[PDB]
Amino acid sequence: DNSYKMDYPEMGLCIIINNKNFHKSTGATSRSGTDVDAANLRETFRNLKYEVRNKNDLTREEIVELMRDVSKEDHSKRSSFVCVLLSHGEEGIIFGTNGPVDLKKITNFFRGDRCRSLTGKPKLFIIQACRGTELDCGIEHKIPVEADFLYAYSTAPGYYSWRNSKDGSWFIQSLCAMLKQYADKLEFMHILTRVNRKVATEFESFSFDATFHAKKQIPCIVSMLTKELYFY
Amino acid sequence: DNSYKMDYPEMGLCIIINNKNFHKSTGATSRSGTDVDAANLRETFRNLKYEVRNKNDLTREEIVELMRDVSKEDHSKRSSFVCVLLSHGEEGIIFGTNGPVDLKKITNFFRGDRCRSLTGKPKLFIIQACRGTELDCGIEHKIPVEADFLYAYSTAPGYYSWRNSKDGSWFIQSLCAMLKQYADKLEFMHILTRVNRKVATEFESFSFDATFHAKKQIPCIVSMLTKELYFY
Amino acid sequence: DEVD
Amino acid sequence: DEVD
Ligand SMILES: [Cl-]
Repeated sequence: DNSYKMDYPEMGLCIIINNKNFHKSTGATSRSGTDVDAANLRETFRNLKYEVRNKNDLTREEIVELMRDVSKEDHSKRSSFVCVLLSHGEEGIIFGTNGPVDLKKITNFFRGDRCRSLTGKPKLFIIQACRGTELDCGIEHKIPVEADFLYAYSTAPGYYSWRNSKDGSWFIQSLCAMLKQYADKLEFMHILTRVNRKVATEFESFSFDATFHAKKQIPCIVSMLTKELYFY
Repeated sequence: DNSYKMDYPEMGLCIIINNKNFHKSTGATSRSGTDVDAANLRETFRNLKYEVRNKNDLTREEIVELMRDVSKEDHSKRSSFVCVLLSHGEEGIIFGTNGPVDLKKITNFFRGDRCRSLTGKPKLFIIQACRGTELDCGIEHKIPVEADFLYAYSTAPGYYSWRNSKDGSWFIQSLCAMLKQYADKLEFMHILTRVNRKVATEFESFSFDATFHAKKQIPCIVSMLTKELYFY
Repeated sequence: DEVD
Repeated sequence: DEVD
Protein backbone atom coordinates (compact mmCIF):
# COMPACT_ATOMS: atom_id res chain seq x y z
CA ASP A 1 0.00 0.00 0.00
CA ASN A 2 2.89 2.33 -0.89
CA SER A 3 1.45 3.11 -4.31
CA TYR A 4 -2.00 3.97 -5.61
CA LYS A 5 -4.11 1.14 -7.03
CA MET A 6 -3.98 1.91 -10.78
CA ASP A 7 -5.48 -1.33 -12.12
CA TYR A 8 -9.12 -0.30 -12.03
CA PRO A 9 -10.82 -0.97 -15.40
CA GLU A 10 -10.24 2.65 -16.47
CA MET A 11 -7.26 4.95 -15.79
CA GLY A 12 -9.78 7.77 -15.48
CA LEU A 13 -10.81 11.06 -17.08
CA CYS A 14 -8.40 13.66 -18.37
CA ILE A 15 -10.20 16.99 -18.73
CA ILE A 16 -8.31 19.57 -20.75
CA ILE A 17 -9.60 23.14 -20.55
CA ASN A 18 -7.97 25.17 -23.28
CA ASN A 19 -8.68 28.90 -23.03
CA LYS A 20 -7.20 30.79 -25.97
CA ASN A 21 -9.55 33.71 -26.66
CA PHE A 22 -10.73 36.11 -23.98
CA HIS A 23 -13.67 38.53 -23.94
CA LYS A 24 -13.05 42.27 -24.13
CA SER A 25 -14.33 42.61 -20.55
CA THR A 26 -11.10 41.05 -19.22
CA GLY A 27 -8.55 42.48 -21.59
CA ALA A 28 -6.34 39.37 -21.72
CA THR A 29 -4.31 38.47 -24.82
CA SER A 30 -5.00 35.59 -27.16
CA ARG A 31 -2.80 32.74 -25.92
CA SER A 32 -0.92 31.79 -29.12
CA GLY A 33 0.60 28.32 -28.91
CA THR A 34 -2.00 26.94 -26.49
CA ASP A 35 -3.56 24.74 -29.19
CA VAL A 36 -0.16 23.07 -29.59
CA ASP A 37 -0.27 22.36 -25.84
CA ALA A 38 -3.83 21.03 -25.90
CA ALA A 39 -3.01 18.67 -28.78
CA ASN A 40 0.23 17.46 -27.19
CA LEU A 41 -1.60 16.75 -23.92
CA ARG A 42 -4.48 14.96 -25.62
CA GLU A 43 -2.02 12.65 -27.37
CA THR A 44 0.18 12.19 -24.31
CA PHE A 45 -2.67 11.24 -22.01
CA ARG A 46 -4.30 9.12 -24.75
CA ASN A 47 -1.13 7.04 -24.73
CA LEU A 48 -1.47 6.75 -20.94
CA LYS A 49 -4.97 5.27 -21.48
CA TYR A 50 -6.91 8.22 -20.11
CA GLU A 51 -10.37 9.12 -21.34
CA VAL A 52 -9.48 12.57 -22.68
CA ARG A 53 -12.05 15.34 -22.98
CA ASN A 54 -10.94 18.61 -24.59
CA LYS A 55 -12.89 21.80 -23.83
CA ASN A 56 -12.12 25.09 -25.56
CA ASP A 57 -12.77 28.70 -24.55
CA LEU A 58 -14.96 28.29 -21.46
CA THR A 59 -16.38 31.15 -19.40
CA ARG A 60 -15.65 31.01 -15.67
CA GLU A 61 -19.26 29.85 -15.20
CA GLU A 62 -18.82 27.07 -17.74
CA ILE A 63 -15.62 25.98 -15.99
CA VAL A 64 -17.39 25.75 -12.64
CA GLU A 65 -20.36 23.95 -14.20
CA LEU A 66 -18.11 21.49 -16.03
CA MET A 67 -16.16 20.68 -12.86
CA ARG A 68 -19.38 20.27 -10.89
CA ASP A 69 -20.86 17.90 -13.49
CA VAL A 70 -17.64 15.89 -13.78
CA SER A 71 -17.40 15.52 -9.99
CA LYS A 72 -20.96 14.15 -9.98
CA GLU A 73 -20.03 11.36 -12.40
CA ASP A 74 -19.51 7.84 -11.09
CA HIS A 75 -15.73 7.32 -11.00
CA SER A 76 -15.92 3.93 -9.25
CA LYS A 77 -14.26 2.07 -12.11
CA ARG A 78 -11.58 4.77 -12.64
CA SER A 79 -8.10 4.75 -11.02
CA SER A 80 -7.57 8.49 -10.98
CA PHE A 81 -8.62 11.90 -12.21
CA VAL A 82 -6.66 14.46 -14.22
CA CYS A 83 -7.58 18.06 -14.99
CA VAL A 84 -5.40 20.32 -17.14
CA LEU A 85 -6.00 24.07 -17.08
CA LEU A 86 -4.52 26.18 -19.89
CA SER A 87 -5.23 29.88 -19.47
CA HIS A 88 -4.26 33.23 -18.06
CA GLY A 89 -3.98 33.32 -14.28
CA GLU A 90 -2.91 35.08 -11.10
CA GLU A 91 -1.93 33.61 -7.73
CA GLY A 92 -4.69 31.20 -6.75
CA ILE A 93 -6.69 32.08 -9.84
CA ILE A 94 -7.47 30.74 -13.31
CA PHE A 95 -9.22 32.80 -16.02
CA GLY A 96 -12.41 31.81 -17.74
CA THR A 97 -12.76 33.64 -21.05
CA ASN A 98 -14.82 36.25 -19.19
CA GLY A 99 -12.95 36.62 -15.90
CA PRO A 100 -11.11 35.10 -12.93
CA VAL A 101 -12.26 32.11 -10.90
CA ASP A 102 -10.58 30.84 -7.69
CA LEU A 103 -8.73 27.55 -8.19
CA LYS A 104 -10.10 26.54 -4.81
CA LYS A 105 -13.66 26.77 -6.17
CA ILE A 106 -12.71 24.32 -8.96
CA THR A 107 -10.76 21.81 -6.89
CA ASN A 108 -13.28 21.75 -4.00
CA PHE A 109 -15.70 19.67 -6.09
CA PHE A 110 -13.25 16.79 -5.86
CA ARG A 111 -12.68 16.93 -2.08
CA GLY A 112 -12.59 13.49 -0.47
CA ASP A 113 -15.97 14.18 1.14
CA ARG A 114 -17.64 15.74 -1.95
CA CYS A 115 -16.72 13.22 -4.67
CA ARG A 116 -16.87 9.84 -2.97
CA SER A 117 -16.03 7.73 -6.01
CA LEU A 118 -12.62 9.49 -6.11
CA THR A 119 -11.93 9.25 -2.37
CA GLY A 120 -8.49 7.69 -1.85
CA LYS A 121 -7.67 8.09 -5.52
CA PRO A 122 -5.12 10.55 -6.94
CA LYS A 123 -6.57 13.80 -8.24
CA LEU A 124 -4.13 15.65 -10.47
CA PHE A 125 -4.46 19.29 -11.43
CA ILE A 126 -1.98 20.46 -14.05
CA ILE A 127 -1.91 24.24 -14.35
CA GLN A 128 -0.35 26.25 -17.15
CA ALA A 129 -1.07 29.87 -16.11
CA CYS A 130 0.76 32.82 -14.53
CA ARG A 131 0.74 33.08 -10.72
CA GLY A 132 1.70 36.74 -10.64
CA THR A 133 3.85 39.20 -12.54
CA GLU A 134 7.37 38.66 -11.14
CA LEU A 135 10.14 37.67 -13.54
CA ASP A 136 12.94 35.24 -12.70
CA CYS A 137 16.17 36.84 -13.91
CA GLY A 138 18.15 33.65 -13.28
CA ILE A 139 21.75 33.21 -12.11
CA GLU A 140 25.15 32.06 -13.46
CA HIS A 141 -10.98 5.65 10.10
CA LYS A 142 -10.96 8.95 8.22
CA ILE A 143 -8.68 10.66 5.70
CA PRO A 144 -8.38 14.44 5.23
CA VAL A 145 -10.72 15.86 2.58
CA GLU A 146 -7.67 17.68 1.11
CA ALA A 147 -5.61 14.47 0.82
CA ASP A 148 -4.67 12.80 -2.49
CA PHE A 149 -4.46 16.00 -4.55
CA LEU A 150 -1.49 16.91 -6.70
CA TYR A 151 -1.15 20.40 -8.16
CA ALA A 152 1.50 20.56 -10.87
CA TYR A 153 2.01 24.29 -11.38
CA SER A 154 3.91 25.59 -14.39
CA THR A 155 5.67 28.25 -12.30
CA ALA A 156 6.58 29.39 -8.75
CA PRO A 157 4.12 31.42 -6.64
CA GLY A 158 4.14 35.08 -7.63
CA TYR A 159 5.67 34.53 -11.07
CA TYR A 160 4.86 34.76 -14.73
CA SER A 161 4.65 31.55 -16.73
CA TRP A 162 6.11 31.45 -20.24
CA ARG A 163 4.35 30.29 -23.41
CA ASN A 164 5.98 30.12 -26.87
CA SER A 165 3.61 31.09 -29.67
CA LYS A 166 4.98 28.38 -31.99
CA ASP A 167 6.11 25.56 -29.68
CA GLY A 168 3.58 25.82 -26.85
CA SER A 169 4.28 26.61 -23.20
CA TRP A 170 7.65 25.65 -21.69
CA PHE A 171 5.99 23.60 -18.98
CA ILE A 172 3.52 21.63 -21.09
CA GLN A 173 6.21 21.00 -23.75
CA SER A 174 8.43 19.57 -21.02
CA LEU A 175 5.65 17.71 -19.18
CA CYS A 176 4.54 15.86 -22.32
CA ALA A 177 8.15 15.03 -23.29
CA MET A 178 8.97 13.62 -19.86
CA LEU A 179 5.70 11.66 -19.65
CA LYS A 180 6.36 10.18 -23.11
CA GLN A 181 9.90 9.20 -22.16
CA TYR A 182 9.43 8.12 -18.55
CA ALA A 183 5.82 7.15 -17.73
CA ASP A 184 6.73 3.46 -18.05
CA LYS A 185 9.89 3.91 -15.93
CA LEU A 186 9.53 6.56 -13.17
CA GLU A 187 7.17 7.44 -10.32
CA PHE A 188 5.20 10.62 -11.08
CA MET A 189 7.04 12.90 -8.60
CA HIS A 190 10.29 11.85 -10.23
CA ILE A 191 8.82 12.53 -13.66
CA LEU A 192 7.74 16.02 -12.50
CA THR A 193 11.20 16.58 -11.04
CA ARG A 194 12.66 15.90 -14.51
CA VAL A 195 10.14 18.43 -15.84
CA ASN A 196 11.44 20.97 -13.33
CA ARG A 197 15.02 20.45 -14.54
CA LYS A 198 14.06 20.58 -18.22
CA VAL A 199 12.17 23.87 -17.78
CA ALA A 200 14.87 25.32 -15.55
CA THR A 201 17.81 24.45 -17.82
CA GLU A 202 16.65 24.28 -21.45
CA PHE A 203 14.48 27.37 -21.67
CA GLU A 204 15.32 31.06 -21.49
CA SER A 205 13.15 33.88 -22.78
CA PHE A 206 14.08 35.83 -25.90
CA SER A 207 12.55 39.30 -26.19
CA PHE A 208 13.15 42.58 -28.02
CA ASP A 209 12.01 44.13 -24.71
CA ALA A 210 15.01 44.12 -22.35
CA THR A 211 12.65 43.84 -19.39
CA PHE A 212 11.31 40.49 -20.61
CA HIS A 213 14.53 39.17 -22.14
CA ALA A 214 16.71 36.30 -20.87
CA LYS A 215 14.25 35.29 -18.15
CA LYS A 216 13.96 31.88 -16.54
CA GLN A 217 11.26 29.66 -15.06
CA ILE A 218 10.92 26.94 -12.45
CA PRO A 219 7.71 24.93 -12.11
CA CYS A 220 6.18 24.15 -8.74
CA ILE A 221 5.09 20.69 -7.64
CA VAL A 222 2.53 20.76 -4.84
CA SER A 223 1.77 17.32 -3.44
CA MET A 224 -0.84 16.27 -0.93
CA LEU A 225 -0.58 12.72 -2.24
CA THR A 226 -0.33 9.90 0.28
CA LYS A 227 0.99 7.22 -2.10
CA GLU A 228 3.36 6.76 -5.02
CA LEU A 229 1.85 7.10 -8.50
CA TYR A 230 2.90 4.94 -11.46
CA PHE A 231 1.20 5.12 -14.87
CA TYR A 232 2.10 1.53 -15.77
CA ASP B 1 23.13 13.25 -13.01
CA ASN B 2 19.45 12.85 -12.13
CA SER B 3 20.55 13.20 -8.51
CA TYR B 4 21.96 16.07 -6.47
CA LYS B 5 25.66 15.70 -5.70
CA MET B 6 25.64 14.79 -1.99
CA ASP B 7 29.30 13.90 -1.49
CA TYR B 8 30.70 17.33 -0.75
CA PRO B 9 32.87 17.17 2.43
CA GLU B 10 29.82 18.22 4.51
CA MET B 11 26.10 17.41 4.12
CA GLY B 12 25.40 20.98 5.20
CA LEU B 13 23.79 23.02 7.96
CA CYS B 14 20.51 22.22 9.64
CA ILE B 15 19.16 25.34 11.34
CA ILE B 16 16.33 24.65 13.78
CA ILE B 17 14.33 27.63 14.96
CA ASN B 18 12.26 26.53 17.93
CA ASN B 19 9.78 29.17 19.10
CA LYS B 20 7.95 28.06 22.24
CA ASN B 21 7.41 31.18 24.36
CA PHE B 22 5.98 34.36 22.84
CA HIS B 23 5.83 37.91 24.14
CA LYS B 24 2.70 38.49 26.18
CA SER B 25 1.63 41.42 23.99
CA THR B 26 1.33 39.20 20.88
CA GLY B 27 -1.39 37.15 22.55
CA ALA B 28 0.29 34.04 21.12
CA THR B 29 0.02 30.87 23.23
CA SER B 30 2.98 28.86 24.45
CA ARG B 31 3.62 25.94 22.08
CA SER B 32 3.78 22.98 24.48
CA GLY B 33 5.41 19.96 22.85
CA THR B 34 7.72 21.87 20.52
CA ASP B 35 10.84 20.99 22.55
CA VAL B 36 10.06 17.33 21.82
CA ASP B 37 10.06 18.33 18.13
CA ALA B 38 13.30 20.28 18.34
CA ALA B 39 15.11 17.42 20.08
CA ASN B 40 13.74 14.81 17.69
CA LEU B 41 14.83 16.92 14.68
CA ARG B 42 18.27 17.52 16.13
CA GLU B 43 18.92 13.80 16.58
CA THR B 44 17.38 12.83 13.22
CA PHE B 45 19.44 15.31 11.22
CA ARG B 46 22.55 14.52 13.29
CA ASN B 47 22.26 10.93 12.02
CA LEU B 48 21.95 12.24 8.45
CA LYS B 49 25.28 13.99 9.13
CA TYR B 50 23.98 17.57 9.19
CA GLU B 51 25.68 20.26 11.25
CA VAL B 52 22.70 21.10 13.43
CA ARG B 53 22.26 24.50 15.07
CA ASN B 54 19.32 24.77 17.48
CA LYS B 55 18.00 28.29 18.22
CA ASN B 56 15.19 28.95 20.76
CA ASP B 57 12.64 31.77 21.19
CA LEU B 58 13.88 34.23 18.55
CA THR B 59 12.26 37.59 17.86
CA ARG B 60 11.36 38.27 14.22
CA GLU B 61 14.41 40.56 14.02
CA GLU B 62 16.65 37.76 15.32
CA ILE B 63 15.20 35.30 12.79
CA VAL B 64 15.94 37.65 9.89
CA GLU B 65 19.41 38.43 11.26
CA LEU B 66 20.20 34.72 11.73
CA MET B 67 19.10 33.85 8.18
CA ARG B 68 21.03 36.75 6.70
CA ASP B 69 24.17 35.68 8.59
CA VAL B 70 23.79 32.01 7.66
CA SER B 71 23.22 32.93 3.99
CA LYS B 72 26.48 34.89 4.12
CA GLU B 73 28.53 31.89 5.26
CA ASP B 74 30.70 30.07 2.76
CA HIS B 75 28.73 26.92 1.91
CA SER B 76 31.16 25.73 -0.82
CA LYS B 77 32.05 22.50 0.98
CA ARG B 78 28.40 21.73 1.86
CA SER B 79 26.02 19.58 -0.18
CA SER B 80 22.79 21.16 0.93
CA PHE B 81 21.02 23.45 3.39
CA VAL B 82 18.15 22.71 5.77
CA CYS B 83 16.08 25.15 7.82
CA VAL B 84 13.33 24.00 10.20
CA LEU B 85 10.80 26.53 11.51
CA LEU B 86 8.67 25.65 14.54
CA SER B 87 6.24 28.40 15.48
CA HIS B 88 2.85 30.03 15.20
CA GLY B 89 1.96 31.14 11.67
CA GLU B 90 -0.61 32.08 9.04
CA GLU B 91 -0.51 31.62 5.27
CA GLY B 92 2.92 32.83 4.11
CA ILE B 93 3.89 33.91 7.61
CA ILE B 94 5.94 32.59 10.55
CA PHE B 95 5.93 34.13 14.06
CA GLY B 96 8.94 35.51 15.83
CA THR B 97 8.39 35.75 19.59
CA ASN B 98 7.29 39.39 19.13
CA GLY B 99 5.31 39.11 15.89
CA PRO B 100 5.04 37.78 12.31
CA VAL B 101 7.56 37.84 9.50
CA ASP B 102 7.03 36.88 5.86
CA LEU B 103 8.40 33.44 4.96
CA LYS B 104 9.41 34.95 1.62
CA LYS B 105 11.77 37.30 3.47
CA ILE B 106 13.52 34.38 5.18
CA THR B 107 13.87 32.20 2.08
CA ASN B 108 14.97 35.07 -0.20
CA PHE B 109 18.40 35.17 1.49
CA PHE B 110 19.07 31.78 -0.09
CA ARG B 111 18.00 32.64 -3.65
CA GLY B 112 20.31 31.27 -6.35
CA ASP B 113 21.68 34.76 -6.99
CA ARG B 114 21.96 35.85 -3.32
CA CYS B 115 23.70 32.82 -1.81
CA ARG B 116 26.18 31.76 -4.50
CA SER B 117 27.77 28.92 -2.56
CA LEU B 118 24.39 27.19 -2.44
CA THR B 119 23.52 27.79 -6.12
CA GLY B 120 22.51 24.46 -7.66
CA LYS B 121 22.25 22.82 -4.23
CA PRO B 122 19.01 21.70 -2.52
CA LYS B 123 17.65 24.22 -0.01
CA LEU B 124 15.08 22.60 2.29
CA PHE B 125 12.64 24.53 4.42
CA ILE B 126 10.60 22.48 6.88
CA ILE B 127 7.70 24.41 8.38
CA GLN B 128 5.62 23.40 11.38
CA ALA B 129 3.08 26.25 11.68
CA CYS B 130 -0.56 27.00 10.87
CA ARG B 131 -1.35 28.37 7.42
CA GLY B 132 -4.69 29.75 8.46
CA THR B 133 -7.69 28.63 10.47
CA GLU B 134 -9.51 26.04 8.36
CA LEU B 135 -10.16 22.66 9.96
CA ASP B 136 -10.17 19.42 7.99
CA CYS B 137 -13.17 17.35 9.14
CA GLY B 138 -12.05 14.32 7.15
CA ILE B 139 -14.09 11.68 5.34
CA GLU B 140 -15.12 8.06 6.05
CA HIS B 141 23.83 29.00 -18.98
CA LYS B 142 21.53 30.22 -16.18
CA ILE B 143 19.21 28.61 -13.64
CA PRO B 144 16.12 30.18 -12.01
CA VAL B 145 16.91 31.97 -8.73
CA GLU B 146 13.87 30.13 -7.30
CA ALA B 147 15.14 26.68 -8.38
CA ASP B 148 16.33 23.97 -5.94
CA PHE B 149 14.07 24.93 -3.06
CA LEU B 150 11.79 22.48 -1.32
CA TYR B 151 9.20 23.62 1.17
CA ALA B 152 7.87 20.81 3.37
CA TYR B 153 4.78 22.37 4.97
CA SER B 154 3.08 20.61 7.88
CA THR B 155 -0.38 21.36 6.55
CA ALA B 156 -2.39 22.39 3.45
CA PRO B 157 -2.78 26.07 2.46
CA GLY B 158 -5.38 27.82 4.60
CA TYR B 159 -5.43 25.18 7.36
CA TYR B 160 -4.52 24.89 11.01
CA SER B 161 -1.59 22.62 11.87
CA TRP B 162 -1.80 20.27 14.85
CA ARG B 163 0.69 19.88 17.70
CA ASN B 164 0.31 17.49 20.64
CA SER B 165 1.53 18.96 23.94
CA LYS B 166 3.09 15.66 25.03
CA ASP B 167 4.24 13.99 21.78
CA GLY B 168 5.16 17.01 19.63
CA SER B 169 3.55 18.01 16.33
CA TRP B 170 1.97 15.38 14.08
CA PHE B 171 4.13 16.42 11.16
CA ILE B 172 7.51 16.57 12.88
CA GLN B 173 6.79 13.28 14.71
CA SER B 174 6.03 11.63 11.39
CA LEU B 175 8.83 13.33 9.46
CA CYS B 176 11.54 12.17 11.90
CA ALA B 177 10.09 8.64 12.02
CA MET B 178 10.03 8.34 8.23
CA LEU B 179 13.54 9.81 7.90
CA LYS B 180 14.85 7.37 10.52
CA GLN B 181 13.14 4.45 8.77
CA TYR B 182 13.74 5.33 5.12
CA ALA B 183 16.57 7.84 4.63
CA ASP B 184 18.82 4.90 3.69
CA LYS B 185 16.25 3.44 1.24
CA LEU B 186 14.15 6.17 -0.45
CA GLU B 187 14.44 9.42 -2.41
CA PHE B 188 13.32 12.47 -0.36
CA MET B 189 9.99 13.05 -2.20
CA HIS B 190 8.97 9.44 -1.53
CA ILE B 191 9.94 9.80 2.13
CA LEU B 192 7.77 12.94 2.34
CA THR B 193 4.92 11.07 0.66
CA ARG B 194 5.12 8.46 3.48
CA VAL B 195 4.99 11.37 5.93
CA ASN B 196 1.84 12.56 4.13
CA ARG B 197 0.23 9.13 4.55
CA LYS B 198 1.29 8.76 8.17
CA VAL B 199 -0.13 12.14 9.17
CA ALA B 200 -3.33 11.62 7.18
CA THR B 201 -4.05 8.14 8.53
CA GLU B 202 -2.68 7.80 12.06
CA PHE B 203 -3.64 11.13 13.59
CA GLU B 204 -6.96 12.64 14.55
CA SER B 205 -7.60 15.44 17.02
CA PHE B 206 -9.13 14.78 20.40
CA SER B 207 -10.76 17.82 22.02
CA PHE B 208 -13.46 18.55 24.60
CA ASP B 209 -14.39 21.34 22.18
CA ALA B 210 -16.66 20.00 19.43
CA THR B 211 -15.39 22.61 16.95
CA PHE B 212 -11.83 21.23 17.32
CA HIS B 213 -12.58 17.55 17.87
CA ALA B 214 -12.00 14.64 15.42
CA LYS B 215 -10.09 16.76 12.89
CA LYS B 216 -7.57 15.63 10.30
CA GLN B 217 -4.43 16.96 8.65
CA ILE B 218 -2.60 16.56 5.34
CA PRO B 219 0.92 18.00 4.96
CA CYS B 220 1.90 19.86 1.80
CA ILE B 221 5.06 19.15 -0.20
CA VAL B 222 6.15 22.06 -2.38
CA SER B 223 9.06 21.21 -4.66
CA MET B 224 11.04 23.44 -6.97
CA LEU B 225 13.81 20.84 -6.90
CA THR B 226 15.47 19.94 -10.19
CA LYS B 227 16.98 16.60 -9.15
CA GLU B 228 16.41 13.62 -6.89
CA LEU B 229 17.65 13.94 -3.34
CA TYR B 230 19.21 10.96 -1.53
CA PHE B 231 20.64 11.11 1.97
CA TYR B 232 23.01 8.21 1.34
CA ASP C 1 -3.83 18.27 20.76
CA GLU C 2 -3.51 22.10 20.13
CA VAL C 3 -3.23 24.22 16.89
CA ASP C 4 -0.16 26.37 15.88
CA ASP D 1 8.09 33.91 -26.12
CA GLU D 2 4.93 35.41 -24.34
CA VAL D 3 3.66 35.38 -20.66
CA ASP D 4 0.27 33.88 -19.55
CL1 LIG E 1 -6.41 20.03 5.08
